[PDB]
Amino acid sequence: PRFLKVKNWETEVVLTDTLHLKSTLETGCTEYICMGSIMHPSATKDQLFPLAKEFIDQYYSSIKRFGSKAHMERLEEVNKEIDTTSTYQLKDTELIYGAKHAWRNASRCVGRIQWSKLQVFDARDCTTAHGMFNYICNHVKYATNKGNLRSAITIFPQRTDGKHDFRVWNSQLIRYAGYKQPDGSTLGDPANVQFTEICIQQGWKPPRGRFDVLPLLLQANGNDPELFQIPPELVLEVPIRHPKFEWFKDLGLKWYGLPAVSNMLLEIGGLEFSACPFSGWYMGTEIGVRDYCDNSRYNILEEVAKKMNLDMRKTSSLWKDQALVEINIAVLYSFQSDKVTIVDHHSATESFIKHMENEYRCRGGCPADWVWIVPPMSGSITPVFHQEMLNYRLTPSFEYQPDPWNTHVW
Amino acid sequence: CPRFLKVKNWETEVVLTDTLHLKSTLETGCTEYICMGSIMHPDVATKDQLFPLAKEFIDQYYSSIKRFGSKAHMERLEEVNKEIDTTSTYQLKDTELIYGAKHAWRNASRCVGRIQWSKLQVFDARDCTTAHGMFNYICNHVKYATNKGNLRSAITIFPQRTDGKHDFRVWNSQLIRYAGYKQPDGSTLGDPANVQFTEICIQQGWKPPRGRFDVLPLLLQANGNDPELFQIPPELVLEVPIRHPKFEWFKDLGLKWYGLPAVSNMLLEIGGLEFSACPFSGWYMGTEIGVRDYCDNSRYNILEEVAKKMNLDMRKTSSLWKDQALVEINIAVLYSFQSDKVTIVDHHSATESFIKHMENEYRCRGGCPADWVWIVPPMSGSITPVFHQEMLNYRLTPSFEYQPDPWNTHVWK
Ligand code: HEM
Ligand code: HEM
Ligand SMILES: CN[C@H](C)Cc1cc(C#N)cc(OCc2ccc3c(C)cc(N)nc3c2)c1
Ligand SMILES: CN[C@H](C)Cc1cc(C#N)cc(OCc2ccc3c(C)cc(N)nc3c2)c1
Ligand SMILES: C[C@H](O)[C@H](O)[C@H]1CNc2nc(N)[nH]c(=O)c2N1
Ligand SMILES: C[C@H](O)[C@H](O)[C@H]1CNc2nc(N)[nH]c(=O)c2N1
Ligand SMILES: [Zn+2]
Repeated sequence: PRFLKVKNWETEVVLTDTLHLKSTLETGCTEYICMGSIMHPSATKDQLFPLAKEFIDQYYSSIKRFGSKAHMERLEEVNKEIDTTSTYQLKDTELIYGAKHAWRNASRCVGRIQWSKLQVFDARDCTTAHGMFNYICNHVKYATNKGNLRSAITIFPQRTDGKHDFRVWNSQLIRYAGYKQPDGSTLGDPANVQFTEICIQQGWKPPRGRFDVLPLLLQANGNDPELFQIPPELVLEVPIRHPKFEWFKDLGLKWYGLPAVSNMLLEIGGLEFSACPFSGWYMGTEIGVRDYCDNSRYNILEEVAKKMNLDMRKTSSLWKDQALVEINIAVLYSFQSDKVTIVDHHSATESFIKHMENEYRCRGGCPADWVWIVPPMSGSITPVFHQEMLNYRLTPSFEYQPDPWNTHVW
Repeated sequence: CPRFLKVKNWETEVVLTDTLHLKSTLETGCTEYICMGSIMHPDVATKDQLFPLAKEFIDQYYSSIKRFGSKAHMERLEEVNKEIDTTSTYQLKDTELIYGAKHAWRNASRCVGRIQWSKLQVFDARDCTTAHGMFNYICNHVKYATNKGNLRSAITIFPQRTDGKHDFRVWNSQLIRYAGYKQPDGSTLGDPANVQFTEICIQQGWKPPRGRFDVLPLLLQANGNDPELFQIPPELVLEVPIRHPKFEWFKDLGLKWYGLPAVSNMLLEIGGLEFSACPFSGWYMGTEIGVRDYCDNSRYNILEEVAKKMNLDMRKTSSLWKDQALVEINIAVLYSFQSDKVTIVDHHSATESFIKHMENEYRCRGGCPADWVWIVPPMSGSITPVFHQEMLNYRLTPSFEYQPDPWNTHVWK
């Protein structure tokens, strides 16, 4: 149960971790087996109050009021409410503190230097899918801000008995449709083919193009989900072009400005918010390496290398690698030219090392998942590659949850 | 622990089941509440300690040759037991030594090249007694492994540790490496990673040429005596000058690298026995030279100079001038080796072979320990098939282990 050191082998800087001692949730590893590359490893009144007490305790600790009259009174209030209702409600201040800290605690996010600038929208009074649609339209408009993107989260009512869950069925608020072709191939985004069929089956008339914006599929109070169209003037998009290669715009690529993840679960003090879409801005490689060049995604490396007239017969010509750099140059140039906020992996990994040093200084550690933090291209020439990291699970947190079409009954 | 563990590939959705993890021996550094997978590294054995370790190994060996529980198995068990009982150690048979060495490689979770494990040439040097003899064994290893550019994997194994005061060591970190010299003005000539060992060699009497690519001498310790200096015959050191298929000016940078990667500071552990000197070698993956040796800030650090000759905009990072230069460098390295007919493999081919190897191991062995943090290549990660592969890491014996630098522990005579 020591203090653990972490070393940077580029700078020989050595930080000391004490924060991991405060961890409670399990990571998935054992003393004999490490599972750090597994993507997803492995209530009632009775267990609810201790989880509530822990969270209330660290909140009043954070505002230098630990043991105050207010603190004592809030604990008493919460006990009486779990007693008589089998749950409790967060104060507005607590809700904001809780959401900011779930971002702060997200081991896999390289963008956490921004964690305390998070705009929190409280949607806990929502009762229908129409009201969900309204709240989501306001979120998108605020976060987009005509290209000057601002970080935000919208929080719908918490889970009760499990039969009345609020869910956003989309995995992101803005995504493109994908279509299984008669000839076996895929049109549009292949990552979204299943969701697209669910939408068509629900009455959505598909334009059947490469970049059709999906409709929102929204579930309130455990009812059947309902389809809504996002007003097109709210969806900001960027035509992808290349600063040197004139032919690149002829490829006809484009992407949306706003990354907004909508299928995770937010956990604060034992309460579960099953619908809580949150958004920031992109790191270029999320679009240019993964979205465009994954074999199971848009997979455009082949066409681009052809236009570059590269030798594609042998792998050792690194034609895949040259074409990759060029696509990511194009993505960054396009966003920047249209004044839409974006960060490159060099600048982002720099910021994160600075953030780590901040957190060790003021908090005594920073949980970090090397497997996800290091970018999907040019790893070792970014500073995070050579940085030792410790990974552990703090709460409040964001968690994975099951796709609602596996659980729902109509 | 559960009997079955599942890993998924997120690109192909293929799912594999691991049972081999039940045979795991030592700790990893992780716990239920913390993971240390990105940490680089997370007085002899007694009789009572050594008995069960030898038995475990002997059982493993006779099981592998399909003679488990045989008369010969039970006699070997008895022979080893008496030997430990009356000498506090024992000696491996030649067959057992060869099996152990091959399986230390097979068990190396950080090696992407393990599809080759069963083809290792093993050189028994347990009769060695002096540093001159160590030099002779090491020269023969280098000549055999190099094979005029058609490289062949090999290990040479010197006598095991006894009381700890008589260790055999190769003080070099690799058999072939270039010198580094710290200048009075703070700059470095040669390879910065080797400044310390170079200073030690100079102190022991080496007269340095003081250039950019000077092959270091061997510093060899036998039977616990003070180490001795030997120059490797230059004709045994195969090198490759680096050029580019398209940029004529790339040859003007004056770069070269050596053909044979041969790690010499690790310890080999078999059945509880410790071989502190065990140099082993294979051939290079391009990125090892092209990305790390050349482009690490604390190494030769040539990105800026290449970027200038490519005439890239270097004032903004978001122009990805670094990423562009890195690719061309790695292109030139692969091109030069192939042109000179020296064995080398690109990271695409290597990772693809490793996925095939890993699936075959899951099927015939019930698993394959692997360290994602080291297996995934230092450039273009997500467009290689290992990026999307879930892996399990655990430690099997026989194994290769880290050990302290010898100058920190050695008692000078
Ligand atoms: C502000 C700019 C941000 C940037 C540049 C950024 C960057 C990233 C990247 C690149 C990833 C890995 C994504 C992937 O490879 O799939 C990630 C993960 C993640 N982000 Fe951030 N992010 C930002 C903001 C936020 C915000 C505002 C939140 C929440 C309020 C957040 C929560 C998370 C979580 C929970 C993960 C891990 C998801 C998982 O475990 O699957 N991020 N981030
Ligand atoms: C035959 C071609 C081989 C290739 C292409 C290969 C490839 C690699 C690479 C790229 C690494 C990571 C290097 C680094 O980043 O420092 C590595 C690590 C390693 N290899 Fe291999 N290897 C080969 C042969 C061998 C052989 C013959 C042995 C032993 C008999 C071996 C044992 C190891 C060990 C023990 C490590 C990890 C060392 C550590 O933990 O620091 N390899 N290999
Ligand atoms: C195929 N690989 C899958 C998509 C991995 C993944 C799964 C889930 C979920 N559920 C959620 C994920 O979210 C990543 C994420 C989350 C939030 C982000 C924000 C707020 C900004 C940003 N630039 N990227 C993000 C990236 C990722
Ligand atoms: C700065 N990072 C350091 C050098 C990591 C490292 C340490 C040690 C040791 N001791 C040994 C190491 O060996 C890596 C290795 C070992 C064997 C190899 C073989 C046999 C072939 C090959 N192509 N690469 C290897 C690479 C690496
Ligand atoms: C901090 C991190 O664990 C360290 O830099 C590792 C990462 N992965 C690596 N992977 C390989 N193949 N070789 C290395 O030297 C390293 N260094
Ligand atoms: C198997 C492996 O864990 C999986 O492919 C991970 C690897 N690292 C990643 N890192 C990021 N940032 N995003 C990812 O989706 C993944 N995928
Ligand atoms: Zn682990």
